[PDB]
Amino acid sequence: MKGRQGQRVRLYVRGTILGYKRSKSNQYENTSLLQIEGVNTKEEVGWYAGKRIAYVYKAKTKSNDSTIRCIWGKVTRPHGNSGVVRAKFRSNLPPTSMGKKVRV
Amino acid sequence: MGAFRFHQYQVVGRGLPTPTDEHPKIYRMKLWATNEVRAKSKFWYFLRKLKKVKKSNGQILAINEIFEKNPTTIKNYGIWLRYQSRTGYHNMYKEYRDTTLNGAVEQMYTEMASRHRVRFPCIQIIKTATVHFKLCKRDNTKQFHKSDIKFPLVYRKVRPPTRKLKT
Amino acid sequence: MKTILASETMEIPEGVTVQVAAKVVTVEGPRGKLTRNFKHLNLDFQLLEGGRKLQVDAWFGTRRTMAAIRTAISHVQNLITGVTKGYRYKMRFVYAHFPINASITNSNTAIEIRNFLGEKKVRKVDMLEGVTILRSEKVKDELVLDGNDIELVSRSAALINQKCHVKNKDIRKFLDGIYVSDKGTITEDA
Amino acid sequence: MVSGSGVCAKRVVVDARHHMLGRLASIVAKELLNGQRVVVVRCEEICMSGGLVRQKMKYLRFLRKRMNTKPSHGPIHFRAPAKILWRTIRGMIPHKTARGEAALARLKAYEGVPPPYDRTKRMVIPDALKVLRLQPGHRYCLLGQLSKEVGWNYADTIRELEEKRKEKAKVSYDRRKQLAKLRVKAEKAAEEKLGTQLEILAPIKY
Amino acid sequence: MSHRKFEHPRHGSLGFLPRKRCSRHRGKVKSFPKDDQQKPCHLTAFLGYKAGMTHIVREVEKPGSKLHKKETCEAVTIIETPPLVIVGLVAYVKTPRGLRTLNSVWAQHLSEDVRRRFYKNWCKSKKKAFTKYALKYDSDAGKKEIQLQLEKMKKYATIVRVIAHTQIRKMKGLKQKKAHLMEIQVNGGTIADKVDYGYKFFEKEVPVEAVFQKDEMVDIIGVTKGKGYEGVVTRWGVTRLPRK
Amino acid sequence: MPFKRFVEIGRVALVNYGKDYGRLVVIVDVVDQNRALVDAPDMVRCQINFKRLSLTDIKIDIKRVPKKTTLIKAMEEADVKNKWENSSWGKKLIVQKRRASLNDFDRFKVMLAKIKRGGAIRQELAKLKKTAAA
RNA sequence: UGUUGUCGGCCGCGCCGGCGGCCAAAGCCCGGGGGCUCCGCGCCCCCGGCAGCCGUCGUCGGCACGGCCGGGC
RNA sequence: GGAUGAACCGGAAGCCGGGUUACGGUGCCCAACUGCGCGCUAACCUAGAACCCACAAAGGGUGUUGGUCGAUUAAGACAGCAGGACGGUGGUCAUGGAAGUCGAAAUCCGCUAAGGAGUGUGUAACAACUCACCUGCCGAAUCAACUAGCCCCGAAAAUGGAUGGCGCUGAAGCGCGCGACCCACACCCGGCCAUCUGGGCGCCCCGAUGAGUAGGAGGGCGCGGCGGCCAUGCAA
RNA sequence: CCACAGGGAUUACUGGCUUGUGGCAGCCAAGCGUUCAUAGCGACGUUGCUUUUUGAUCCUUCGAUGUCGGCUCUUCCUAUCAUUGCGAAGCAGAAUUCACCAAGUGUUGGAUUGUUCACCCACCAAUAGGGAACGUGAGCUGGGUUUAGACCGUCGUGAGACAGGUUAGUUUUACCCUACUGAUGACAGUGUCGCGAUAGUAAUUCAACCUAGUACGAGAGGAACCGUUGAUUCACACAAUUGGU
RNA sequence: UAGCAUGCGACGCCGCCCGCCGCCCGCCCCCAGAGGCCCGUGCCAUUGGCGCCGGUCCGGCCGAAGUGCCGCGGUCGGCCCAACGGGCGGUGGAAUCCUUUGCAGACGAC
Repeated sequence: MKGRQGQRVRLYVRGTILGYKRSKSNQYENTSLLQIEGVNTKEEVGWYAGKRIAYVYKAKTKSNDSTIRCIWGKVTRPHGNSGVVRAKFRSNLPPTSMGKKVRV
Repeated sequence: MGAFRFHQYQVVGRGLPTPTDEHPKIYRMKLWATNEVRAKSKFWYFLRKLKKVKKSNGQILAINEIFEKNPTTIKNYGIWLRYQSRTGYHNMYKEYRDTTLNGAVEQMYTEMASRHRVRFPCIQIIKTATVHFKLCKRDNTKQFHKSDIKFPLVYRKVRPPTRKLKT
Repeated sequence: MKTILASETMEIPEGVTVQVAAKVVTVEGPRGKLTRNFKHLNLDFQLLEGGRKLQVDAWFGTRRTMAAIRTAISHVQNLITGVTKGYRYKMRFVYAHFPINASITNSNTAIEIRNFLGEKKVRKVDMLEGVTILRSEKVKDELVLDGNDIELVSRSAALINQKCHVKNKDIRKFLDGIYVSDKGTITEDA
Repeated sequence: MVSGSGVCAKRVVVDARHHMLGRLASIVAKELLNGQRVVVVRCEEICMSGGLVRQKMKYLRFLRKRMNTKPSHGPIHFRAPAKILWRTIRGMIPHKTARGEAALARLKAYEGVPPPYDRTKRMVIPDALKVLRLQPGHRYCLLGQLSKEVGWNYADTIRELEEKRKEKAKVSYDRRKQLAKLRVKAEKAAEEKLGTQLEILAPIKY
Repeated sequence: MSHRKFEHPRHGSLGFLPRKRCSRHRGKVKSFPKDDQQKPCHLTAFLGYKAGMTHIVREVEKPGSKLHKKETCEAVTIIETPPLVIVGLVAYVKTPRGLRTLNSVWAQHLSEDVRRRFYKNWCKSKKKAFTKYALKYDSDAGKKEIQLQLEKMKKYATIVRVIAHTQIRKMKGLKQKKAHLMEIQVNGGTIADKVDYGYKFFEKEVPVEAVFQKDEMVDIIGVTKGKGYEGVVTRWGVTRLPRK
Repeated sequence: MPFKRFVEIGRVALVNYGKDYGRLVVIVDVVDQNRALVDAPDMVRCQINFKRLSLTDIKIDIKRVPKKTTLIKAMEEADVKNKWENSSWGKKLIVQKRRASLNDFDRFKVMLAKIKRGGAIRQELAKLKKTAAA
């Protein structure tokens, strides 16, 4: 049909953001450090390089900023390789938007 | 079978009623459904349709299903049928090729929907009738399958089968 | 939707060879060559031993597919007949007061009609394929158009007749032209 | 399932040959929004499903609309297949916002090949056409069959398509003749290949 | 209706619009006659300057109507058309972005003509020895560079065009001394022969007599007289409005 | 594609998904032109309407009609077809599976070492090219 | 003053397993009879012993993770 | 949520935080499925609960699918092609004239294996050819009729094209089932503000409900001069 | 003769809704057309579409939407009057009659009347209809309507009144924004020559000759295609000539 | 007819430039009906003996621009800063105005 070869692709999947570092004086850009709870398999991190993490910016749920901004980054590289990974965000995030569950 | 299609529910019952020498007398009318949730409802359509009762002047004794009846295996079901389209309900006598009682409903719901146009509110059918393979009368898919059982023709359309990849 | 389908096979006659490549078929016999493309749904077109059998087959069928297969078989029969036996349409000039003078320009392969209905401007249209026109004048009556390819011969025949149409008054009134007198044809010795 | 065309950190070349125009545009708009810099190549060879007359009327209602009503300045209509694809992208992206306009400006559509992007173009995960006009399934129309009925840029584009295809066919034919030679001396030196203790556990993982 | 009523063709054309300043003072052709005749002896255009108008008597020709055979007046524009220097051969490529020039081969002699070409054209009015135009290479080092350019050009099949200019000091009535630069396409037979003839035509001047025959049908291209700014009646041909 | 659909035996088919979580199957009983019963020797039988389950090239040697014992016998006769199956056409998954098993120490040293040698082979291969070349 | 590990509470998650409900049963092997098709294959149905394992209700049993908030022995 | 939208849907809101959901939605714009099993449509139908807002009728349609019933079939059909039809008697009426063939009786049989007082073409009228029935060639289904779906048709308007847009077509339409997901301030959960339940020592604590114009009822902030108390001021 | 407070809580009035009325269409087809439902004509009945007449409503404005008609100037629709290509005929030619596709270009000049509308006259290929706030007053015009003066008729005791007629009876503003027409005009390594994504549209129609006093036709009359000439209308341009200044 | 502000080409190219490099300071962050250093000290990192890749001299093919790649013979090298830049430094090779006018023109422009 689809000719399943395929690959797999599944949404799962939650993770948490450890903390986002926005630094300058003027040489560095920005870092975000990410922890998926268990997930991607050593094979499925490795085969890949290239996770998109899309997190909805959903009311969470006092009155939140409910906006039509869903943000999706890309995972650069493991640093943590059997767990934790480095990530970057391209728009830049919401407020202190550290914490909130990360998903694909 | 996996995520239903319509297991027929054998409801034996009553009609439990009054201090007069009367009482209602016995029925099944054997109805195809998904478990009790359809039954309860199924009875009020049977009770409105045939006898007129109430809701309360139907009482239900027990329910028995049917458990893989057919063993996977086969018949091309004759169905006597009602479809609601551009007015009320019109009769149809459909005899179609299928697997089973699970499949017959869907092939009817899809053919009453496409073929007959039917949209939601609709209730089901009147009956479903096994028949023998040589007997199956009218028309296209089933006639070919009847011929396949004959055989020669299990072994015809392998003749596309084995003719996608190549020999 | 569905329904279902099967193979049809045609014997090739001894005076005809066939060769198939891609979905183009070439049919060749002593009246000449004919090359046509049979692209269609789920449907393959092949020569099962050249000099034996042309096969058309498909693994999928419906009322539309069966119509296309029926057109395809008529086209191949038509090709087989054209390469051994030829096609002819035979066509007659009619003029009811003004002599119409029709002839062939072999260079720029075309048939040109002068003094059509008193028209100063010559009417011409080509000849498609290696179709041949003979004008066997006599009074200046009979035109015979012969070829292997029916499609291209017929377009050429239809075109000569088409060349004469006038639509401006009176379907009844003006019969000046060249009209198809055949359909077309047998083959032959003599 | 995994989308096998999609992310690369930088690439981005897309083959449009007998791909479905709105399906290809949808992934391209998503890659552009992600911050990719997208080059669609072979825009003349891209396909749209549907019967020619009904595709021809849609564009034609724009062509009568090209004329009037008049300041000048736009509403505007592009005759040619890359620019038809660019018109498709400038509806796919939210086309009133700086994030969308900045995504639009990261797209290029090129007709034939530009002068050489000889890193291969890649197919989009089943974007491609054959079936999506289904066998039959009525007509399809190529953008280079649409734009012959709408005009140049097309016409030059299909003449440059022709030359770029003819020369790269010739250059392919001989590079393949040397590649086959290299393959045959490579396979014999894997048939041979010296020995193992560790080494043949890897080809027991093909 | 609505209105009204008594309805008119609309004054002054829309294919002749924008009614606006032309970008440069000297006309520019966007397309040419087709290659259907002799090689690039056929330069596809020539230039002159309009002197005025005069008038002619001719022995005519036609025969269908009443007045015939015989003497007639017909009206004439005189142009001074001095011989014009085809300076260089410009090599245009077909690309799917339009034509692109590749390189240009130059004669040994434009030399007041390029100083005039640097007068609006470029700017500042030519007094003590300036603007500058580059000098030729060492001769046959530069001719082999040029003939290596000819090789690429005459293998890849360039749509041949000519840079030419009017050597204006051959006119008198513009008392002016300045050259006017133009792009003229060269049209003819086969493309290699067309490059060869264009080469043999830049290494010496061309007169009117080598591009147009007497009687020949010529399209003439110019820029109209300027008025300045106007209202609608004398700019689009609309009515005056009447009451006293 | 509308494809292969049918009604015959011998033709192995491979999965375009379901529950199970497996799976490869061959069609035992044939039961119009949509519905068919697919089974396997060491796999569960199912009757599906299965457009979108596609059949592979390699075909196994049986005739029409199979109950369970008969099917088993056929499988025994064949086998070999499963190997083609481990490899190739549909089929593939045992060579792939050999892939997935590998992000693991012992497994990682077997890999550097395939690599290390692979290099020695590149170097020999390269020397050969140099002698061939000029 | 900022951060990170955690113990306790709350909620989410996926996966595995058992028993009873449909007197359990698809089942298969063994054994007996009937029918259709009467061109024979093949199809069907029923009954006893028996590997076997099924889709669904209910219920219980086992694990591993995350988020948020706080600091009974 | 519905493109926008006083009154449609979800929902009734203190503030915040997190979790899960409702309505509705999951090709891109836009988070989240280019989801599964099946079937219909190719018109760009068509992306639509409701709306002045989203039109489409009477009537028609061998488009296509599907259901059914009757009759006809290898005691050979339906169609096509080909082939057989003497005589009573140029059928009785009527009328210039029917005489097979204006109109109207009447439709039998000898002689026969088949062979109707005839199906359409004729000349003023007279002039021939085919055909009922029967047969061959061919070989398999045919015909009649009800019912239903979608589509098609009916279908013309004013500055410029859209179902919100790109715009799809074995779907990104439609219907019948189904799986997983998304998504509010809702609901839960955590911490906290009023009133009230009250409780306990001028103060602390437990739990519930708690948008708001007109507006009632009540606590408080600020202005300016006065008095008693109580200070501040060479930097007010 | 007016004045004041207000109201779009309520009219005239433009707009919006409706669409009975109006315009146009489909269906059915009694019937008429010598015979013939469907060359044409076509009732009753019936379903619609438009929104451009009229009516209805009272949503919008009464701290103000300038009136009718006209003119000029831009643009559009199609239910097409002509022109192109068509089909039918009760199409012999031939004038035509009805209808199909089709909005590119055309669709005029005058006499009465303020008129719109309409009547009339010669023209013409034909002198189509319908929208754009009844397009068009920060353009014009100002004849009607619709102030204050006055007459007549009718009504009223009278002031005064009439969808009754008549003579006279005013047209403000220096453009901030926006719109377009037209001229300027930075960034970028420079001027110039260019390309051409794309944006505007240019040619319309007639008469006559060749053919031919032919075809077709009892006759009377009376065609076509190209091939030729010229001119109506529109566009661009120049100014030797002729004409103005 | 208009049209480099489609964010283009070419031609012609110049009171100090710029061609080629030492040393330092900011921005993004493979090809592909499976594949992609011999002896050593040393926790490291540094740091030393000694076939396959990376700039190079010299040239060709898509290239017709922008733009790239791939080879006969050797040299600096291995088993941070590409696309941009911003300098401390070495070695080495024009136009507006003006004045008078117009084919041009309200000014500006031409």
